[PDB]
Amino acid sequence: SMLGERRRGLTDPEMAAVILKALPEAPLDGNNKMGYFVTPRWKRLTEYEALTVYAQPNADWIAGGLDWGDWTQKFHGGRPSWGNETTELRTVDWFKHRDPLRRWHAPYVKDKAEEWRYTDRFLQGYSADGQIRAMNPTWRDEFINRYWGAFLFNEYGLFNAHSQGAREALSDVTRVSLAFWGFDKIDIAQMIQLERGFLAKIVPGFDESTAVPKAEWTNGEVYKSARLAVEGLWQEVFDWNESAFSVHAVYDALFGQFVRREFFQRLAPRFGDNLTPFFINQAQTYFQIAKQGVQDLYYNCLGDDPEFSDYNRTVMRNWTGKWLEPTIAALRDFMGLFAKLPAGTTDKEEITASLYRVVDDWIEDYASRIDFKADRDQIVKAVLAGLK
Amino acid sequence: SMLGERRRGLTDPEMAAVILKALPEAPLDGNNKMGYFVTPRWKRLTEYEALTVYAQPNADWIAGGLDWGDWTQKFHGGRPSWGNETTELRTVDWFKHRDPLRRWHAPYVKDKAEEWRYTDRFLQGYSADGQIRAMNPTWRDEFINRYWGAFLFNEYGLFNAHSQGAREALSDVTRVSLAFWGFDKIDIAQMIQLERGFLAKIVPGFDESTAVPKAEWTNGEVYKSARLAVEGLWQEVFDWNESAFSVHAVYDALFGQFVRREFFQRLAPRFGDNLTPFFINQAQTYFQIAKQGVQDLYYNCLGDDPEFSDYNRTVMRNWTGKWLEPTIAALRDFMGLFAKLPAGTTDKEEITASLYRVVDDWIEDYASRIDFKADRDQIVKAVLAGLK
Amino acid sequence: LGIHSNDTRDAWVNKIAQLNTLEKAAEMLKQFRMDHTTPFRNSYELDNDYLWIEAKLEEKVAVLKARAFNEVDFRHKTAFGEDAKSVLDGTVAKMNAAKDKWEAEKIHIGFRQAYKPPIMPVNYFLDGERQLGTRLMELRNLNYYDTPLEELRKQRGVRVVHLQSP
Amino acid sequence: RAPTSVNAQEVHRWLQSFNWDFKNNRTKYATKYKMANETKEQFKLIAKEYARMEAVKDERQFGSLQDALTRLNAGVRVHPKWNETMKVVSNFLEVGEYNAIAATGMLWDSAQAAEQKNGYLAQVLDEIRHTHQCAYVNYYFAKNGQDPAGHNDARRTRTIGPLWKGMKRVFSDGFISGDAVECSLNLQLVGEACFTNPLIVAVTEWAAANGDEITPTVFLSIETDELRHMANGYQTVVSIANDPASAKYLNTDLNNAFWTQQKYFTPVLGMLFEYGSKFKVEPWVKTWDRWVYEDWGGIWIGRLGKYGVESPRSLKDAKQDAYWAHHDLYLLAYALWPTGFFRLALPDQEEMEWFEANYPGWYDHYGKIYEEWRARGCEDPSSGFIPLMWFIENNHPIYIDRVSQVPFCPSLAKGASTLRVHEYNGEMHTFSDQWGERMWLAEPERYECQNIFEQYEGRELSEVIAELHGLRSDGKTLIAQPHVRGDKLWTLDDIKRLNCVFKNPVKAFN
Amino acid sequence: RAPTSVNAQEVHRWLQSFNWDFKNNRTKYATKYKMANETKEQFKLIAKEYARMEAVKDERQFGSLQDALTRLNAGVRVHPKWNETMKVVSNFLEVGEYNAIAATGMLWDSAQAAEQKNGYLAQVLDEIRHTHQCAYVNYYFAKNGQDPAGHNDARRTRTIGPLWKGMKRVFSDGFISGDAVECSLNLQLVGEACFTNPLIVAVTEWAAANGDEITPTVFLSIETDELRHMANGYQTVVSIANDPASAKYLNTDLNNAFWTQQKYFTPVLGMLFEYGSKFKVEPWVKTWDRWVYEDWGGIWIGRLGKYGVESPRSLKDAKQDAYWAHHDLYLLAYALWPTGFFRLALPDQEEMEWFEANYPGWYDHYGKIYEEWRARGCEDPSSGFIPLMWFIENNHPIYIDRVSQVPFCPSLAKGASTLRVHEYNGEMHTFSDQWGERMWLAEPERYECQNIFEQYEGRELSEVIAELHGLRSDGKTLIAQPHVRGDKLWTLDDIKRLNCVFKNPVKAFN
Ligand SMILES: Oc1ccc(Br)cc1
Ligand SMILES: Oc1ccc(Br)cc1
Ligand SMILES: [Fe+3]
Ligand SMILES: [Fe+3]
Ligand SMILES: [Fe+3]
Ligand SMILES: [Fe+3]
Repeated sequence: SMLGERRRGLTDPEMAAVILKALPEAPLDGNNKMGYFVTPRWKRLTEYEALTVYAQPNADWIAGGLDWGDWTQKFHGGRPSWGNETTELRTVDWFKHRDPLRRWHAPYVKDKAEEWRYTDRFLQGYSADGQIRAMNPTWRDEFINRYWGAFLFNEYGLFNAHSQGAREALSDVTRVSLAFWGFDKIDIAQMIQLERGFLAKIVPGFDESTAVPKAEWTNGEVYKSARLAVEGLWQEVFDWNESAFSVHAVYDALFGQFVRREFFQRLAPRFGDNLTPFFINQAQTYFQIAKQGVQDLYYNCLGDDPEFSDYNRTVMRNWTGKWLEPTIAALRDFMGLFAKLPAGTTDKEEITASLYRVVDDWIEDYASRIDFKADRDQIVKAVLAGLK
Repeated sequence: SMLGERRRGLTDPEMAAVILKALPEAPLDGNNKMGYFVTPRWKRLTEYEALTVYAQPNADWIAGGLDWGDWTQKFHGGRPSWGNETTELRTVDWFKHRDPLRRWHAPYVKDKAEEWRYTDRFLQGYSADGQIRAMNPTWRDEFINRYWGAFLFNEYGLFNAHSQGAREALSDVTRVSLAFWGFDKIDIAQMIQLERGFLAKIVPGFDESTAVPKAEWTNGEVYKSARLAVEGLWQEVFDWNESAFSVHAVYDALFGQFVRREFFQRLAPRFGDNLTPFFINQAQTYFQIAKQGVQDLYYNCLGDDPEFSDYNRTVMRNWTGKWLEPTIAALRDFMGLFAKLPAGTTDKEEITASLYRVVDDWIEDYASRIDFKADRDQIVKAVLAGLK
Repeated sequence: LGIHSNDTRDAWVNKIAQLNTLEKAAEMLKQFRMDHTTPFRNSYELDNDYLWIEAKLEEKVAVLKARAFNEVDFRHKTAFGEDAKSVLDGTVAKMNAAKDKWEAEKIHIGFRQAYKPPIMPVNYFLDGERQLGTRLMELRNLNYYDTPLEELRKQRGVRVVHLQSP
Repeated sequence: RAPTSVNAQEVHRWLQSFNWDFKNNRTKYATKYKMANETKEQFKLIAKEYARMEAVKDERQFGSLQDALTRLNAGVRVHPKWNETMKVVSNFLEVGEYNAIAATGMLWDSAQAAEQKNGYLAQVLDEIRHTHQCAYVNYYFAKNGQDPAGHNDARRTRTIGPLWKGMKRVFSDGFISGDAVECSLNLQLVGEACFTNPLIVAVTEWAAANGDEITPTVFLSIETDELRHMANGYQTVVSIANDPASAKYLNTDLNNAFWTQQKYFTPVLGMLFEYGSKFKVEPWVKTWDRWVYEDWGGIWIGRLGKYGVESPRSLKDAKQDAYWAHHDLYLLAYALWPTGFFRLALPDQEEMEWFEANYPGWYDHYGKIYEEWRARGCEDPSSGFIPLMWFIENNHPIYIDRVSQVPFCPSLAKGASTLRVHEYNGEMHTFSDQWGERMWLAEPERYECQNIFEQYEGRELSEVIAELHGLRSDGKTLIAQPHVRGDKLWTLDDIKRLNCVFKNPVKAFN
Repeated sequence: RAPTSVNAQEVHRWLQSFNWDFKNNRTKYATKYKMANETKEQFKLIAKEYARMEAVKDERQFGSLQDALTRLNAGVRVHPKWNETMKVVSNFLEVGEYNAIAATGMLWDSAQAAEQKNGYLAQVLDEIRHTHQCAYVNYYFAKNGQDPAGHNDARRTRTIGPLWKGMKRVFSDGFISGDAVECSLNLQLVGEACFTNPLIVAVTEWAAANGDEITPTVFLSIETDELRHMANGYQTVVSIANDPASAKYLNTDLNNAFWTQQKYFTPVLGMLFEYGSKFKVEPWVKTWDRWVYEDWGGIWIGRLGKYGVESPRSLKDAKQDAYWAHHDLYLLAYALWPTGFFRLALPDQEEMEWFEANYPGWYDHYGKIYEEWRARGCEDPSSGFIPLMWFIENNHPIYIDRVSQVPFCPSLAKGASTLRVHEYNGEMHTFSDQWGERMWLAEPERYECQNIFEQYEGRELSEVIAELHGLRSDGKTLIAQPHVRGDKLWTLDDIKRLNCVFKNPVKAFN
């Protein structure tokens, strides 16, 4: 029927009359602010905090918890649902963390959705504008379809590296950020593939298969070292914090930033390739997005913890060193790629200037925060020892 | 009060029951499709068509109109609110046009908004990633600031060229497309200024004032003929179709495409500039979107009109010849910019090949559609004379 | 003076404050877990606070072990000096050798009471946890319902105090 | 190396410099005014930011329409009379929005200062937005409402009736035909400022009171855009104040604009409000007095006095002719009900009381007329009676103002009872007031609109309705009805029985 | 140069090949099963497309909430009982959605196939969206409702009451602690397939009945994401169906999963529906039978029969204990009202008639008790009577199942009355059924959850409330109440004056 058969309390005369009669003259409490008991990180409490902080049911025996008592059901053996036992780091409150971008699910998928929609429009514009014509065939078929492509498994690996954290994080605010950090990473891996899939439609013989880029990753020598570092961060570390830290405040900051920025973002143009850059632009926007969160958790919160400041820095300094070497190594093996570049593409003066950038930025944004005194010259020197 | 003073017919028991009592048992007509009488361009009528076609109250004496009678109030002298007399082109129905992207207002601002928010996200990541560091200082201060900066006036002039069509277009579908082609042009001009404004923030000493770019536009040589063409298209053309057609199917299709794609986008990369290409990607996406609309209106509807095909092609050919000369002059003077670049940037062969790309695309996408006989080597030869 | 803040809790905070030796603290933790955690605790006298106490002890042990160990040790050596990888691989052996769920059960619970971080490093701990737990489950979920409740109660060794079923 | 970006205002600071000088840089439209070369705009916007703030409004609007409102079946739970009102209100407004697109395009061309061009530009896009929003209301009511007919095809069925003609005057041709400034007065300084802005809010009130939550969702969104349009109309006055010609022409153009807008909206809006609703909000008379006199004639106009602006000289008459105008018109609207694209209803007992209470003497005049038509069976298909017949029998001819297009019956109207009939170069012309008459006498060539009687002369009523598709999807039942009930709907054949033939009332004059 | 692009499916085609082999490439969590490394996922999604489809939904949802619903004052025109009910439904479900995040994370870590990981990942993000959605419901009712207390601080005030403990068991710990596959069955194979999915639609039904249009706007949006979680649970079974351990362990973890979930939801949900509303939608017994038996136990489980899955052996036992469970539970919930974070109401006359009509024998048991308590003044603050006193006076101990945390009263219950009490190593343990007892016997270390009587033992009632912030803004009035009217609200003082001290009921056996 036109009116339907289901009567609704908001519009049905009979039912609404009864409801309206039961209503009090005024709200039974003037405090209409949900999450009012939360300690604001900024001026006034934000929607982000209200909808997120304390969603995790931790009891007081987990720094910050507001509940009490043990869990109702545990693992065979007695292992707690969540416990202080899943990470070396200690804190006065696990709910202190705050994503500087204040990202809860809605704003997050809104931003990524815009990017997805624009991306589409862009590819349709690129293909129609024939901008492919000014693209170097070698770079296209060898450096983008093999070396760039293979790099996707690097990101994919860093992605999976977040699985344990997604399960073990000790707070909502930290769990949401971790989830987003890993989700952006797989996004990049899928974007690296998206391009190869695009090129496949505009370039007659281009093969989209991952066979070639995968082999370069699995058995190649350019990334070999890098892959070993990934496998370690992903499947050898059982500490959610160590994994997040080492991956974002060490590996990806050094190796990742170089490979993406100081290599393809700086050379793809030189071969008449504005396409690939369209995507690295996203990966770098994402990277910089994740970095603000990584900084707020490990430094503002943990590193400067009013009770375990020194303890945490010690552990993070320890972790820094632990993975700084495999990172250096990962780089060294990568340097062997420049040799495959046509003569004149670039020289050692540049490669040195770029490396020092990645390293200096690394020291400026991460190292100095935990007092991990590092030698810029030695590092560059060490990696540089990988050139032809 | 908690419930408010105003009573609403949808929720107020007494008022709603009065409403419900007067309701018929079912709809008084089963045809619930607004615009059902509109001839669909595609399989099924689109929301874009339903909400747009026939919004313009044209009488039958303006091809395709459904109303009858003269206008209620005309201009002193007798000029009609809208009339056939405002353009040389003729057709069997001014409402046949269809924006292939089916853009009505909501979809239009939705996409532009996504582009806006992502742009802001991109810049913040660009500055935070410190990519400006590797950009050639000369390209930055000379070519982006002055020359790319001067081009904003070109795009701005083209935006303004649409002002009369916004007022005179003989149908809603044409008016909406024209308005959007025009709006996208001022947006680009503003994005050019936004980049200059952005550079002023992350580059000490960079002056965002428009004084220099403007002086380059009003008194320089590089853009002299371009300015003369824009001034004419905008202010010496009173025919809304000659304006739109000549701007998009002639001037911007040749000069615009060359400057944006064959100069700035092609060369920016060689100077470590990924910033300008970001905005040019937007400009080119907009250009390709506009082209689809320009082709439907002038080629699919007017150029192929069942009754006025020959006539319309004769006129558009006339217009192509009229504006092709000033457009070649604009390209010719622009060739002067190549001499100003650092030695070894590009050579005569590259310049020529890039001109042929722009001229060849124009032939295929525009000239050939109305049987205009274009000699590609003759166009290129005339332009090359501008090389110092 | 109750749920989150009470006399007994304050008493233990002052008792951990007097701990200034990785050895002494690592010991008090081990002994604390034996006295008040898991179904095999020595008594339930601190049942409402042991979870909070145990953590306040882990913190003291964690801080010390950090200022007492070195890069390599903090990552591979327990607070007792033992070699992490050693124990892990050893305990897994006993487990894979366990005769039945009753044996497996004790080894797993026991493993936790002794090696729960800050004692053993987190990385090895949770790795065993995935291995130990896997075996414990396999033995337990095998023919889960065959044993009647009357008998099961006997196997568990519980003292039945009351039963009613209409 | 800190995260940085750039906003609209930062780019807008230099937008005024975008325009440059050259001999032919001038407006392409005729005008007596010269808009100041350095005029500025109130809102520092750029295309990107404009798009964003509008998109955000659209999300909420369509969000509410597609979800909650649809789930509440809000498209149906509206009073029948109001479902009909919105067919006219929404589609008629749609054209004002639409012509405002062209109107502001013309202003953006008139403006020489980049900032004043950009202000108008922003309205050009808002007007397209508003056209699509109005279309959407008709679109939504057609898809989910109790009677889609009319809502689904107003863009062509509107052409059958006489009320549409007047609408195209004040909200179509009045917005784009004439001196750009004159068009600006009709649209902004008078149209929006005096009628539409207060109108939009008023409609949401009347709508809400009659169960319509669709119109408020859309119209409240439209209203948030009107801040910029008020600034446009205001800067138009400022950009010409320092021009010698402004002192000579401004007040004359303003007066004509005022009368134009008022002449049509006074009777039509009030008619739609009081006769197109079940639940009343406020008597049109007090609503009008506040809008026209207080809020506009005093507050709004007073502010612009410094620029040479004065109070409209025809204001006195506008007020004098206001009180009964809308009642005068509904008599004609119902009498000619077969020429609409909506269903009308006779006032019910409860309503007649309301009318008498708020307009003493309403019963002795209109009340009795409606009661008689009811007795004649104006509501029943078998009666063979149509109100128009009553006007013929009682020698009460209905004329059409050559200028405003507003239908009027001088011998029966309680408002203006004036009539002026002239012959000029072989054609007869009928006027209803001294202002419209002056307009035609001085500007004959601007007002040649042929009226329905002129175009329908000698035509049988059913033939015209059929030719212009004034029928429902069954191909026989008329879209328009003399009552709003669910049964006994007149068909095309019920009108052909009648055998009514149109005649030009002015042909009687010798 | 034709316009070209690439869609999700085209990129997903190569997703599976994203993961590569190597030594330590295995899950980090204890499990008895071996998930296939060739397992595929149903939906070929990539991060970007996922975000788009979810964003489109948010737009609708939030648009309705911020616009039309707010303008309609939808946050207020809801029945008092339902406003209270949503405090529990939304916040309780919130924690379920929240632990689901960790669960699917653990699941994502379990899968070895790239596609299986990707599927779980999509849920990881969904659960995050659901956590925030449920949070938004309480956020909205707090901001615009008739009573914010509870809606505004449930994340901490829920810790006072006993009903929350059971929720954590089925929607927190049950979701993440134990064999990954066991957690999956609790979450997707049972919880979501048997309860949540049907539940969320049901909730929106009861909400609309009681004037709540907010919850439908949000929950129906959550519902659109369920088809994807259904697929994950189904695929979890598929990925281990070939493994030998499956035929040896699956059915056991499943039955345990079934009993765990139904044990809580059977009584709790029915209670929330029938006792937390004014207008009823359908008798809970009819609903339960349909959900549990037909849909799940029949159609859903039936399709998994080809993979070794069989009907939970504890099924017939569940239906037996079900009939009166929710009725039995509300008695305890109301008797312990001061420990909640919401206001409870006693059945009115219409409701008592409804209850008896659908549950013959209801009045003689529950009906009489409520009328007895009310006559004694359980609603009036000056009576000095809290129903828990009535239980003590008539020696009707209330115990907490050591496993499910569900409160039960063997001596008064009309449903299950079995009670098993054991002592082991100095601690007493109370059990309400044979299944839960076995779980504890075999896995003593998995269930050591302290109950409210143990933690609150010796403490005076008002001390606990105040300590845990069970107060409203004025620092005096209780959040919890024994009636839903606006006057005569109980204060901390009204509770202190009674001098109620908690006792551990198990000690009576010493
Ligand atoms: O409901 C109505 C529709 C149109 C007119 Br005219 C009047 C009232
Ligand atoms: O409205 C209600 C709120 C909580 C419970 Br428990 C029951 C009913
Ligand atoms: Fe408007
Ligand atoms: Fe406007
Ligand atoms: Fe969910
Ligand atoms: Fe789910």
